[PDB]
Amino acid sequence: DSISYSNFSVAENFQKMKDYYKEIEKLKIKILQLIEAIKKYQQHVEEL
Amino acid sequence: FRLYWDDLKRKLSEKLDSTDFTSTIKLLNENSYVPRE
Repeated sequence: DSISYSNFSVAENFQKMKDYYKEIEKLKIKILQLIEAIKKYQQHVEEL
Repeated sequence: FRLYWDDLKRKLSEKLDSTDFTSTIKLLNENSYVPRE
């Protein structure tokens, strides 16, 4: 009966952890495209 | 006969002495009633 009580709050904790992992995926995309930008940038300043 | 005040006081203590509220508070927290908007 006590685990049956605890489910109600545990579900919200797991939900928020899922949300933060979605944020981590978006920041992984951003860090990838920014690093690719910096690589082409050093190619640019090497051209200058 | 009639009943006066002190009879009602001691009778409420006698009848209220027996019952247990703990199961009912446990029953109103059952999986059949736990979210209540």
